[PDB]
Amino acid sequence: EVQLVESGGGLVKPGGSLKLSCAASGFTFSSYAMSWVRQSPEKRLEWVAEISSGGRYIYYSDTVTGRFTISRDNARNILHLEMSSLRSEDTAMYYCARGEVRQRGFDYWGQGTTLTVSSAKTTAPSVYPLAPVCGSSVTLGCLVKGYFPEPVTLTWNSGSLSSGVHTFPAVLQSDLYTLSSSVTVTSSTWPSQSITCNVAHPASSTKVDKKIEPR
Amino acid sequence: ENVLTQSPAIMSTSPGEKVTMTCRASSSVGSSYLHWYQQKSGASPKLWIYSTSNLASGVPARFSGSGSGTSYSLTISSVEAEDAATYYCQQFSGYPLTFGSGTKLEMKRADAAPTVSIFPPSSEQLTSGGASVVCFLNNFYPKDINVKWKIDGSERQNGVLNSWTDQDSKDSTYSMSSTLTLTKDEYERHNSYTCEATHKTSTSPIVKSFNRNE
Amino acid sequence: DERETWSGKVDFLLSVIGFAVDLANVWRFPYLCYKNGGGAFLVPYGIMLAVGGIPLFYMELALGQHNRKGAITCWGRLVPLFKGIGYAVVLIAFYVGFYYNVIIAWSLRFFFASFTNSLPWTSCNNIWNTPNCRPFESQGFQSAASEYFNRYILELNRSEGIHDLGAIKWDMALCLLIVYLICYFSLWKGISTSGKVVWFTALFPYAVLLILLIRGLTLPGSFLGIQYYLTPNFSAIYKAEVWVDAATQVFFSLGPGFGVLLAYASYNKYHNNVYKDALLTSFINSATSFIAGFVIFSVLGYMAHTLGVRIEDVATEGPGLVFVVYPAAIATMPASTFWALIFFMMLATLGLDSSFGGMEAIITALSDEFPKIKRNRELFVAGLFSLYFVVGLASCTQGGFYFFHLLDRYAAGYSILVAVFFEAIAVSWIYGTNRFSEDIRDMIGFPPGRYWQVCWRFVAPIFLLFITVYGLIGYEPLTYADYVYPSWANALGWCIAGSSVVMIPAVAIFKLLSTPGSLRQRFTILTTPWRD
Ligand SMILES: CCCCCCCCCCO[C@@H]1O[C@H](CO)[C@@H](O[C@H]2O[C@H](CO)[C@@H](O)[C@H](O)[C@H]2O)[C@H](O)[C@H]1O
Ligand SMILES: CC(C)CCC[C@@H](C)[C@H]1CC[C@H]2[C@@H]3CC=C4C[C@@H](O)CC[C@]4(C)[C@H]3CC[C@]12C
Ligand SMILES: CC(C)CCC[C@@H](C)[C@H]1CC[C@H]2[C@@H]3CC=C4C[C@@H](O)CC[C@]4(C)[C@H]3CC[C@]12C
Ligand SMILES: COC(=O)[C@H]1[C@@H](c2ccc(I)cc2)C[C@@H]2CC[C@H]1N2C
Ligand SMILES: [Cl-]
Ligand code: NA
Ligand code: NA
Repeated sequence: EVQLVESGGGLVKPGGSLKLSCAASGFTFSSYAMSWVRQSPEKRLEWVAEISSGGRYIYYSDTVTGRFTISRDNARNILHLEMSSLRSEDTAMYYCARGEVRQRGFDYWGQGTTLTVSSAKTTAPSVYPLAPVCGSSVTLGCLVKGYFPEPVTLTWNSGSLSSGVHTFPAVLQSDLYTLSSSVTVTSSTWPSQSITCNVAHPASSTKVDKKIEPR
Repeated sequence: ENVLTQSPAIMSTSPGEKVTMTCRASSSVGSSYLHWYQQKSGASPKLWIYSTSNLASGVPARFSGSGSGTSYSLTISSVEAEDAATYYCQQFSGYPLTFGSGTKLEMKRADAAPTVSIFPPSSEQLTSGGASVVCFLNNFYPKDINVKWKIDGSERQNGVLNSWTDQDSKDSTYSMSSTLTLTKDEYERHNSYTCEATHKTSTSPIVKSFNRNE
Repeated sequence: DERETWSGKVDFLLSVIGFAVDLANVWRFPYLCYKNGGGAFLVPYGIMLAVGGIPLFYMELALGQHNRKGAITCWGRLVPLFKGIGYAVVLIAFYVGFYYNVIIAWSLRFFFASFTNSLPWTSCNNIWNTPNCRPFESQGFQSAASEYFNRYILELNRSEGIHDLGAIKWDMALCLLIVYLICYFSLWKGISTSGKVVWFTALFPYAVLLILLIRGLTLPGSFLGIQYYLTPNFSAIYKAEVWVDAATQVFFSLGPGFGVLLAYASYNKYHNNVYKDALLTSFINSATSFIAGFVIFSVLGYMAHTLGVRIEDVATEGPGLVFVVYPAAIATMPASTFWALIFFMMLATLGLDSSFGGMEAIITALSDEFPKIKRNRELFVAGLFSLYFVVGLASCTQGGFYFFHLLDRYAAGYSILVAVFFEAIAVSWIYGTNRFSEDIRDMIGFPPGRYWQVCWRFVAPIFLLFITVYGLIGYEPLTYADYVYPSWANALGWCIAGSSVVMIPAVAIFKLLSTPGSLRQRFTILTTPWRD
């Protein structure tokens, strides 16, 4: 029915400038004031800017204003802002969200688009098989370490078995993300068949598969 | 700005139980301008309750809301597991617009100790001139848990990466991952390697371990 | 940025309620339900109010608090091609002041004449009476309540027409002056006073309406008169002329087009909810009429019961009702002197609150144009009123009614109809509804439903045009009683009708010629809003 899609975004060096755009479909766009709302890794929702339908009325946040400019294309049904002089505190996932009626709040929300503002340099991940050890069911893993920035794709056996897997969150240490994923299978299944860990990093153009056994 | 503080921040609840969350503001707010959003983990927010009382579409009627002035509350009368999420409130009473701190719902479960898997440095990672050990603590409750690494009967604490998953929507358990960062020059000096897990389940801590000789 | 604001939320409403309420609620609302077939009439009155009447009342009030300034500037800052609309509207309000304010002078003259044990107008044996006189309203004879009002109060018998005004009646003079000394000191300083004063004038009638409402229903034939008022005949639903009366009433009674609601609303806060205020003000107005409808006929039945008079004689609209028919009844009942003083006091407070908005929409309109007259309202009005007063001696003259009726049937009659039509079109088309809505969403936080603009963009013009179409069909030369107005007076009346409208094409023409550049791109300058 109603879809909103934010595009653009990615890694940006501090002071750098960028902006993304929301593609609205399924409703008459001219008649609904839009708004941009962002959410940090602390998972706290902050408002950024609102724009009226004809866009003659524009409201900004004070942590933002002057570094951010919100724009509206009704003809093509496009909403985008404009960002300049970014900070590392400007890092978040940015949401396209609409409501015309204040009394009614925000009806529909985009899928979100990530933005990471960092002086840090892009680097591709190392992937290691975690295998054991020297039982009824067995546990394995691939340790994915030393990459920047998220996001990454980690699946098992070409995304075959989704059951029994635990993919932990990345954590940043020394301007680098570490990650690992644990799965459990039947001691019969392995090593009797073969199992692969599949990592995917878009930003570094990295794509990896790997297998595990006793040695 | 009008700051909305929400309490309580984390909330554990067993199914069917009644839960209420509070949202309190620094300044008085127009009764109709308040709102409530539900955000499931790993997906965008949803509008839950608009105005103050009024529910949105697809919103089960087991949800209700109340209050005025600086005092508001969202109440889930009875709870299913499908209701586990983070809830946010918002005021349109004036610019700049503002969201509360958020209230995280997590289902309460019967206590279960972790099964601890311990994996060594990969054959490959060594060829990178370094080694790191991984401990896996899976399917336990509740979230708080403590790992302690030890080597050759000696334990010092540095360079370990601990990660806690969000709450499983299947069994409603957690999992933890602890990784010890170490050199290649190092860990050619020692042999015994140990990963311990102290939980609420057993005063006796879960002990897994490995020896460099195999 | 900063502009003065109302003392309180109420002071605003009371002003608009007061302004919008006057003797049109009394003397034309009851009579319409009667001759148009009772509560049945409330159907077409309802529809015309719903689709036609209120949307306009809403539009003038919204623009008021949004564009934040007077009628001119409000139409200046909106569509400068049409800025002339602001001008037209104001001098209309200017014109009306030459006559309308005269009514409260009659009320106070009656009021001043109401102090005594024995009322003067009950008797046919006085000096001003003629053999044609009868004690009450009769076919072919003159009621002693009419012969009082004409041969004594107005002295209108001593006038041969409009050409002969005769002598100025000074008992009226100081009465009219008293009105201006009141309207002065009400508007004398800011909305700081006037906003407070309306608490009396917009209220006091509702008090007097009550004690007359009960006193009227206690009378012997009251249960009858209400039947006359509301007894349904649904054949009228099919009558064209019924929707004309109802649509006209609905439109003329709410009062857009004098640039007042625009003016008053300007002192509103930007975010004050004016949609609620539009609906609530409307209701009170129609209600206040429907009520007094009950108040009149309960007194009317009583005359048809105890006093034994034909209904068709005493069921009437216009000043004749309140200054003749009603007081005729009252003098009969007990505590006579009491009922008079509150009735006339009510008539007075019914006029005052209304007149203020007109004078205010004039001042407020100018203050946002010429700054040093803002520096002093303060003797600006003093001239204006004394100007009113000096000219107001024409109506203070024996032929005064002939004068009065002339301005009435001409000044605001077709002038206000076309004046509004451009307001609609300019807003709904030139300015656009999309940007008119988008304005209101910033104001009250939500945009109007698909219903409202459908009234502004389509219904309203079809509605207004419908009124002037059947307005011309039913046209006759100006006449009062046996007196037919001289065609020069008719023409002179159209000048006062044309001098209002002529502002519109005047400023349209002037500006586009006074603008540089290509003729096609000098129009876009006048289509582009001040805010942009
Ligand atoms: C605050 C200022 C108050 C000023 C009042 C308004 C000015 C009115 C002046 C003309 O009216 C005068 O007074 C009476 C009307 O008020 C007239 O009738 C009166 O005539 C006798 C007055 O002595 C009484 O017996 C009658 O009841 C009464 O109708 C009277 O012919 C006339 O000279
Ligand atoms: C006779 C007295 C007592 C009451 C007069 C009736 C009036 C106030 C009623 C009759 C029909 C009503 C209208 C019915 C339809 C609507 C639609 C709504 O979206 C705006 C209000 C509006 C336009 C109502 C306004 C009030 C209304 C005009
Ligand atoms: C039967 C008749 C005589 C009763 C009339 C009662 C009168 C006094 C009623 C009718 C409508 C009422 C108004 C309705 C709305 C408001 C808005 C509020 O913010 C101030 C009071 C005010 C302005 C009310 C004042 C009292 C009021 C004017
Ligand atoms: C004289 O005509 C009026 O009384 C108008 C108006 C008005 C405007 C200016 C003046 I001086 C007097 C009345 C009051 C209300 C609102 C419109 C109409 N009345 C129904
Ligand atoms: Cl009416
Ligand atoms: Na009226
Ligand atoms: Na009035």
